Amino acid sequence: GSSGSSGEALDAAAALSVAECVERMAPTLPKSDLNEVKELLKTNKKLAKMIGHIFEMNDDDPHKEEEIRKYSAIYGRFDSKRKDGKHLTLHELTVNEAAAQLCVKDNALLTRRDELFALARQISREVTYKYTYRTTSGPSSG
Repeated sequence: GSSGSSGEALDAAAALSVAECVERMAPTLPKSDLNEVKELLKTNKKLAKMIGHIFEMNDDDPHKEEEIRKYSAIYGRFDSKRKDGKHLTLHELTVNEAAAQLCVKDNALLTRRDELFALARQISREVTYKYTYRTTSGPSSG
């Protein structure tokens, strides 16, 4: 059952744009009713077993990020098999973390695929828009 995971996806500079953008939208973004979704879990089963334990769990738990980061997948996968590798190229790599970071602050987003699918794409295109710094306090000779 598995052995060695992959390396790195995004860059150190690219990841910053995702964490800085997700943290800037959080404040303006509204919160989700945790008490409401709670009762929904006891009523359902697939949702309770899928990402229900995460709702009941705490916030300051290393296991939480491990459960969300793993579940937070729209393009990439969570298992390397065969000699294949056609899933992530560059854009999808950003959409993964772009949404994984949102699921953290918004545990409810885990259920909303359409919403999270539109949010991740927002940051995914933003990072691709710009790249590296051109000038700084004027010209740049070198």
